[PDB]
Amino acid sequence: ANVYLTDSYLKGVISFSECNALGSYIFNGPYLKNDYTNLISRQNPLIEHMNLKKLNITQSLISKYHKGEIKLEEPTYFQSLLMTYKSMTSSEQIATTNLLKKIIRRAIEISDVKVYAILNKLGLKTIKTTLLKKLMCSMQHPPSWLIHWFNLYTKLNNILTQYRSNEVKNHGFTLIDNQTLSGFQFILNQYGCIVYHKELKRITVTTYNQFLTWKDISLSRLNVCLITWISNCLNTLNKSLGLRCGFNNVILTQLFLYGDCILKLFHNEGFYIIKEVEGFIMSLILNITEEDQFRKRFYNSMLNNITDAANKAQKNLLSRVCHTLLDKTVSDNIINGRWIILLSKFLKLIKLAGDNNLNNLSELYFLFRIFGHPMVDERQAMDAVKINCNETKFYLLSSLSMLRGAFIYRIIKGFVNNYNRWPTLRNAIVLPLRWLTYYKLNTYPSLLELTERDLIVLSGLRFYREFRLPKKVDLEMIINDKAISPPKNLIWTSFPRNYMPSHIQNYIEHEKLKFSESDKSRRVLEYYLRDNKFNECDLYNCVVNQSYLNNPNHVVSLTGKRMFAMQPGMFRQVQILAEKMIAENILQFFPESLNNYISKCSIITDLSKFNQAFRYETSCICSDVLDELHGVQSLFSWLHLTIPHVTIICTYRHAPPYIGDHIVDLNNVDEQSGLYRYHMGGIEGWCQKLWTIEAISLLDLISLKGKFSITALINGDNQSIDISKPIRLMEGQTHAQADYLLALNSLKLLYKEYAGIGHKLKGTETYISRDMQFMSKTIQHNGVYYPASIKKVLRVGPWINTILDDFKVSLESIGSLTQELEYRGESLLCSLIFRNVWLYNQIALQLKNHALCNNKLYLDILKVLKHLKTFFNLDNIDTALTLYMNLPMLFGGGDPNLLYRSFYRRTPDFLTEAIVHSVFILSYYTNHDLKDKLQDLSDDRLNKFLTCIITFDKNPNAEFVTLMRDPQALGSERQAKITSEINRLAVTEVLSTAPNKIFSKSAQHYTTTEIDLNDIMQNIEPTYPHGLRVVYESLPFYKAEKIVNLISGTKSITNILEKTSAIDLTDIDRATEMMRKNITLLIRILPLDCNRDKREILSMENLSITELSKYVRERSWSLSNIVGVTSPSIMYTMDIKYTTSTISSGIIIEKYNVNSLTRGERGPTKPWVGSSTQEKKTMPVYNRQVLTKKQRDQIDLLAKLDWVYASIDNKDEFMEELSIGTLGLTYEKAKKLFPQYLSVNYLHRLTVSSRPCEFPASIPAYRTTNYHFDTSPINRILTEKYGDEDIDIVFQNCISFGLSLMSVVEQFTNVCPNRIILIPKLNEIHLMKPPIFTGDVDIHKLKQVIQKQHMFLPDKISLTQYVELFL
Amino acid sequence: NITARLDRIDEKLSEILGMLHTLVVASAGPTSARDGIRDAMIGLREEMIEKIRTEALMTNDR
Amino acid sequence: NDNITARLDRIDEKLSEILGMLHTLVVASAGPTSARDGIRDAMIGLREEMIEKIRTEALMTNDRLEAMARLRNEESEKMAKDTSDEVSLNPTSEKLNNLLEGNDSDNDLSLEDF
Amino acid sequence: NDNITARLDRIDEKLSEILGMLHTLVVASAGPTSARDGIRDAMIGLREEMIEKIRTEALMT
Amino acid sequence: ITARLDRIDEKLSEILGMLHTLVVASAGPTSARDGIRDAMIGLREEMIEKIRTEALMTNDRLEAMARLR
Ligand SMILES: COc1cc(C(=O)NC[C@](O)(c2cc(C(C)(C)O)c(F)c(-c3ccc(F)cc3)n2)C(F)(F)F)cc2cc(C)nnc12
Repeated sequence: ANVYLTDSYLKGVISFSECNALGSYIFNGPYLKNDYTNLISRQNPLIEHMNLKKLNITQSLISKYHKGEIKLEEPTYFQSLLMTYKSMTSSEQIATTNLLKKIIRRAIEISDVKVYAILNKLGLKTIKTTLLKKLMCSMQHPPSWLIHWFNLYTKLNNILTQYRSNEVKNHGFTLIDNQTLSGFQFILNQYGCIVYHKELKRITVTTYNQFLTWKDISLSRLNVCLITWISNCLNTLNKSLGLRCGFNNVILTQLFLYGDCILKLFHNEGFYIIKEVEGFIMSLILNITEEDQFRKRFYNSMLNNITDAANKAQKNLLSRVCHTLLDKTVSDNIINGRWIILLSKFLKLIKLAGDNNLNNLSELYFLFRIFGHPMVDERQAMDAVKINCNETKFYLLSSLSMLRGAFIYRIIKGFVNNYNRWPTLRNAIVLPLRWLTYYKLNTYPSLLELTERDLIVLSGLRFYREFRLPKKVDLEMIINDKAISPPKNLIWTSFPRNYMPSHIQNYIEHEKLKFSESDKSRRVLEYYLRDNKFNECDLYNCVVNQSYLNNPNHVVSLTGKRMFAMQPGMFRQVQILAEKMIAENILQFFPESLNNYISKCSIITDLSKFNQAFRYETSCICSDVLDELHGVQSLFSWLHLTIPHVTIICTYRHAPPYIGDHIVDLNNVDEQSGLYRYHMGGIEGWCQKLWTIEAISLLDLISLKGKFSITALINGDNQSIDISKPIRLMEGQTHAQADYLLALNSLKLLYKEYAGIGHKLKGTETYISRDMQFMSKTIQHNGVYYPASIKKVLRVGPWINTILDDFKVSLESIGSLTQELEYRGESLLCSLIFRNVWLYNQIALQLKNHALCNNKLYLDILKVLKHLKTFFNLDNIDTALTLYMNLPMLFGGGDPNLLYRSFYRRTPDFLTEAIVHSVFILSYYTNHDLKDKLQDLSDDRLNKFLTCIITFDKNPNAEFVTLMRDPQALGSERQAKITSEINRLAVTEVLSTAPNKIFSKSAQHYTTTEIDLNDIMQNIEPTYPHGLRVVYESLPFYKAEKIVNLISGTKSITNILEKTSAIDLTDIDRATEMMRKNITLLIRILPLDCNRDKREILSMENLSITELSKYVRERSWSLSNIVGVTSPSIMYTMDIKYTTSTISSGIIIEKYNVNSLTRGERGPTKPWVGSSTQEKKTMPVYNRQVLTKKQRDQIDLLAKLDWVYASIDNKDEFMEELSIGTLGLTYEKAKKLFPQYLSVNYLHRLTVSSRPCEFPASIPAYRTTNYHFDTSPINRILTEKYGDEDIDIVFQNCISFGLSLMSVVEQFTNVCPNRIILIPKLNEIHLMKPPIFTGDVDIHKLKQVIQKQHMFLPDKISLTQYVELFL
Repeated sequence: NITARLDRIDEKLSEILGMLHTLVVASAGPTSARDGIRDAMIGLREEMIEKIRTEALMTNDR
Repeated sequence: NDNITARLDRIDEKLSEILGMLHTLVVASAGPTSARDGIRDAMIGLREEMIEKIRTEALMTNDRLEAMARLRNEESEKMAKDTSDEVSLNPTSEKLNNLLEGNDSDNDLSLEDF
Repeated sequence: NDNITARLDRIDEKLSEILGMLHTLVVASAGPTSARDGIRDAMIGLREEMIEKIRTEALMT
Repeated sequence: ITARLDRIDEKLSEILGMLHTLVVASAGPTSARDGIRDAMIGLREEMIEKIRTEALMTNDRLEAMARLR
């Protein structure tokens, strides 16, 4: 009564242990490694494995193996063979070639619609566009390499598609085939993948994920080849149309093939060699941007890194396949050291591809995904770190003291700067005198006047509580969709029953009876949903009484997903809280956590293995300060005080430890590979923020000792340290030398100081540069950004990033991903064509092979296309599809990337943009000139469309809550439904039965709460959806909703508490109908009768789209007046001129860069980031630190309501109920905390999650520096018309649009215009003044919402908390 | 000059206090937690004390 | 009356000796016992005492030689190389660089024979 | 004078803190079961003492 | 009595003695350990009194705020 839908893309990892377990069983001997995994899988095999082994085909292959007819290989061997699959028949070559030609042709025919509209709208003027006719001529004959990768992808995709379809239909189904991919016989199961190559007499065994990976590899390589091809074709026509990079696909295929050769010679470990190639590329880049001393140093280090890795790979490979069935698969080229020849060739190819061009070199970063992923040896990874974590460290006390001092120094500096005061000290007496003066005066010395002695002195300080912990748990931070390690005693439940000793199996059954359902959940969400003893203060209480220390249930579980660590909920909650408290209260003090010559250099450090180097003595010396600041002990030191006392175990399903007889207690299990104790902290991902701020404190100590300035930035697991030191330049010394010497002197100090805290750095982890930043994987040279855009779209394909193969979601995903080629790659047309290729495949080719819906969705799109054919009087279905894929998804169309996104990133009004988009798209068919005002043509296709948009049967339903949830929602079934809305009922139906009362109570009242909430602002006339949003956010139902929205995004909602991975049919059917209804939405929106034949088709004469949009929104909700949402489409309202007008009357954008092309160059002007004007408000003076973040946010929300709804005639009762309900304070008291807004008009200032805070141009920031804008001419015209009152057109978008389109023009013309003038359509621009919110608020219903969802309220402000605010 | 000498003395004592306090904090490691003496070494903080006050003021109904 | 001055000098000497020890004091991290059956505390002793424990392998550490050189505030050979003015190539890297320099197709590699 | 006295008074409290920390370190550095249990039990008694003092103050009225 | 500073000398002697006592503790095993833990002052009571003093000082601040309710 359920189905199992498997992944179509790799989402997890390729388990070494799984592959080994399966292969070892099948061939009755060690496969990838001789360890416990291969021993146990043979002794007591899994059913899933037995099923594969017992197949008649498998038995035949096994016999051939044992008879010595065929040889066993590692999957990497096959990866190469698959990727080199050239065994295509003429019919295969023709069929695939014709398919590819068709897809390319269609993608261009599709892009033609937008390109036409854009060129027409700009005025730059089956295919109408001259540009694309030329392109089609070039792309009518795909290269053999593209076909090669396309074919392979297609075949692997077909293999998986057949499997996935059949698995849904028949659980346990195994796909056995040898026809789809000639020469290769596959046996596919979600529990394994056996591949046999007949002609070569070779067999390999891997897992499902490896198969997915092979497909993902062919797809990634396909996308690289495809993008490259498109880019090259575009660049051939016009150097500005394609990507900045330019690759020879011949080199790219050789790189791919050589990389596979490396993986073929170096089995699994060969990935180490590939990994180090990043250094090679970085070196090639540095060889361009750096000075001789800096580039030489890096280069040599880089080569050593690669060769050392290669030698390591050889050592590990040879030692691994020593006693395994793969001992005879080692190439003589490894033994003879010939692999170095293969390597030199591979690297040369990379250098050739780079072609000393930073544009190519940055893009080549795709090479680290293009080869797939290594099999993860979970046990080896465990052992690899064990050695660093059982290690004893030694420190000088002065080292530790100075570091603690530096930490405190920063805390004090932070407090003095942020709260205008020192932290309270419980031992101020430790300070000498100079420091007492600083304390008394609430000041601090700069580092330049600070000494090491002083840091030691500061290290002696102790504090009184300055901050507060939340008393109630924020379920948003705690509830997630991840797995949770079971309690220590139930750790064995993580392994297959057959892999456990009989004593363990019996003990598991006995132990389960001693644990709660929340303990046995194995999942985070379920952990909490099943907790029938849960209360809001459990975490607070546990923290205060340190219930997590010496806790017998504590265990650390590792899985391959870089060795993801899990611990039982109790501990997870503490780990999360400690990080959250740092994030909200502490990081505010660490903003970077987010002579005749001054020498400068930069030290770039990989901190990924830094975590392992931390010890209680080095980290908790600082975390103890945080403990004091929060008045809590052991909260921020929880890790080092707990981890050493627990066993660290690899819990991957197929990687069990060997357990001695009668040993049940994990802590009494013999240490072994993949299992050990006494891990002295350093668990990656835990206490990450703590370690980050500790690193900063160390850097301050370094800058002090080295007598130089540090401007550091830390991001994730790496940091960039910019060092500046004024020196007396020596005779004969140049700047480059001074900088190099600085780097060396500073590097030596840095290494010493890090070593001084137990962290040993390596030349493999740390490197130096002069003045260039390559941090965050963004290459910037001389201020110019050199993107790696291809890397971001490698995985674009049919059912990408979607659940249950949700069609609309995958379209949006393709849209979003391919957008990167335009936003970073700076190629509108390349992104468009590439996008259309995959959207086409997704809708036209793959839609008919849906895993769950078969061809139902396809049949529905056909109905839509037939419908469109009739509605728009089109010639055929192919045309109907061409149109469909260009229509807004908002209207049930297939276009995930509205045209406005090509010019600016954010809009406050999607409806208006969707309408304009459709107008622009339809002009393709109606031949309407977009350079003119809309006028009635003999072709009424557009008027029919617009008529259908505005004319419809009104059907409002729960309009206020819908707007609260989504202020831009339309209602009356005029928009596609989303999973969040469709599944919300299913979620509440499940939650209402949860053991955990907090959730079940909320869920049970969910419907009534929604109703009460709807009928809350229903009496306010000038409805302001963003105002409603604030009201909503200020209420506890908001948090309740977030939990529901979290859950609603999963699969098999109805089986959440059923402890199964199976997908309920109920969910399959609901999702099916959901998708079908959304596909046919376009039919419902555009009826053939125009919603009434007695309704004259809308005339466009003097028609304002802005007004139309407003009307539609109001009609759809049956509201008299909706304000603050409707906004003119800048793309529609601005008429673009490329000349000097008699009167400017518009925005003038000028090119300051002297060159005809600006792409790839930085100019003299400041970068444009949109930047919405902030809120102008007076902040009341009080001790903010007395409040938690959550209650401060609540105060800020109420202040916003006080601001916006100041005009409601029930304001006082409204604010009083809210204040008492959510804070506990009276309005008069709360008002003293509320920011006082000095801004009269909130309509363009109010900050809500529903409104963009920035309106950036659809262009790299560096590229905006080449342009200057002048909005004066237009400001004057607008001032004279609106009398200095606000208007509904966004200022930032007006500018952003101009900047982006100037780039777009360059792309299409190969000439960047000297100036662009944007002349607005004044009839599209309306006065936007703040409304008078007449009408009252339903206080009764307000109270009801607060009460019903009381369990989601934030901490209230107690009298003891309130009084402290004003001391 | 007596005050000047005392100030140098005071600074050295401050430096000593710094070193020793860091030492105390570093010393109160995982093993101090194991034996239940970490709080003794570091000191009690407000929230632990508030819990104590709460218990003290509510041992029964008072 | 120079008796007060003399007393203050004695005070300074004691403070100097106390600081002398503290600035020459080394803290060993808490860690696993030999034959790992528990965790020893973060023993604290003087620089020389900790160095001898490292030298004689009384405490379990990996980079025995570096830990000693570091606590002695001396520059080790490894540190000198890692932070050298010029980075040398490993023999394998020398060969690779020799192959990389000179695109004369000297690789002479046959992939078809793999 | 008063400036000298004030400095001497501050020195005395610093010395007290130094000895306090050293007592903590010297006592903690001794980790037999008896010493450690003695410390833990003393802390239990400490909690109880604070409770009784707090209860007492709460009964002034 | 300016010469009262002799009390500092007295305390510094104890302080240095305690510092020595602390560091020599690591020399116990295999060398200066005839039984388990040799004779030392062992005045945990002083540690406890410092804890009591500090904990109550903190308690006084907490009450000082409760007093405002
Ligand atoms: C941040 O979010 C928003 C901003 C704006 C916005 O920026 N409105 C323009 C503004 O009111 C103005 C006044 C004058 C007046 C008439 C007062 O002079 C102007 F002229 C101009 C102006 C125009 C274009 C141009 F090229 C130069 C100037 N802009 C502004 F004040 F907010 F900017 C409108 C929104 C509408 C909605 C529905 N949601 N969010 C909005």
